[PDB]
Amino acid sequence: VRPLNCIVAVSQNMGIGKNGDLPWPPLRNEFKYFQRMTTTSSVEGKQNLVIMGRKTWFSIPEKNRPLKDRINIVLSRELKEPPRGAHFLAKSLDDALRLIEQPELASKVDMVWIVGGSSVYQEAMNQPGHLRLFVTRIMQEFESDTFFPEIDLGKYKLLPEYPGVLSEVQEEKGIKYKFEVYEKKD
Ligand SMILES: NC(=O)C1=CN([C@@H]2O[C@H](COP(=O)(O)OP(=O)(O)OC[C@H]3O[C@@H](n4cnc5c(N)ncnc54)[C@@H](OP(=O)(O)O)[C@@H]3O)[C@@H](O)[C@H]2O)C=CC1
Ligand SMILES: COc1ccccc1/C(C)=C/c1coc2nc(N)nc(N)c12
Repeated sequence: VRPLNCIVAVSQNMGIGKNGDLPWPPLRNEFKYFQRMTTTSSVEGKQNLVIMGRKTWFSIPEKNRPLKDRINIVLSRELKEPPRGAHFLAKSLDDALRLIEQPELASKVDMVWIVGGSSVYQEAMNQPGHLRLFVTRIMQEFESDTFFPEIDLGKYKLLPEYPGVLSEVQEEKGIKYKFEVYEKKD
């Protein structure tokens, strides 16, 4: 509800997204990791919350919306009502972050996850205060529309280990990848 966790999978050249779509074919096992981490609350009774840009929301198949057992926030300057299935609409990241700390909510809500789009990652990453970046390194270049903001290594500490995160190289369909956790405190 207070540290901001961003979670992203990123190609070697920093690619995320191609034509409203991922740069790589379905990595189904990497999705498992995304689901367990964003979903796994640390208090029974409380749900984790996800915040995403509007194009990311409509890029999720409708049969998977909202992301289940998580409170779903959509950001949009043009929508007036939440998208069907979304729990909240907010007009800026700041609105979203203020809502989450409200007494009525903060107590239904445990961890806050930024799950994308480029725009939402950039902004989260200009937040002062405690940030974590859960970065899937896809060890391979893929042709991309959009890209992930530079990870300033003076600002972000690579955690050597992190609870429940396995550090060995993984592979699925000939695509190698690994899980990293970065941290910017304060
Ligand atoms: N590799 C990965 O792990 C991930 C990749 N993706 C990919 O990333 C790409 C999507 O990125 P992108 O194009 O940036 O899409 P976004 O999901 O960030 O959507 C951008 C839109 O979200 C709203 N928005 C963004 N920032 C704000 C803000 N600060 N306040 C209010 N509203 C905001 C929009 O609303 P409006 O037009 O309604 O005002 C803006 O047009 C796709 O290719 C997708 O597949 C997505 C998640 C993860
Ligand atoms: C448009 O994509 C999706 C389609 C269906 C369901 C969920 C997602 C999202 C938003 C998938 C992700 C958003 O941030 C992520 N970080 C990592 N490491 N892995 C992921 N799969 C995602």
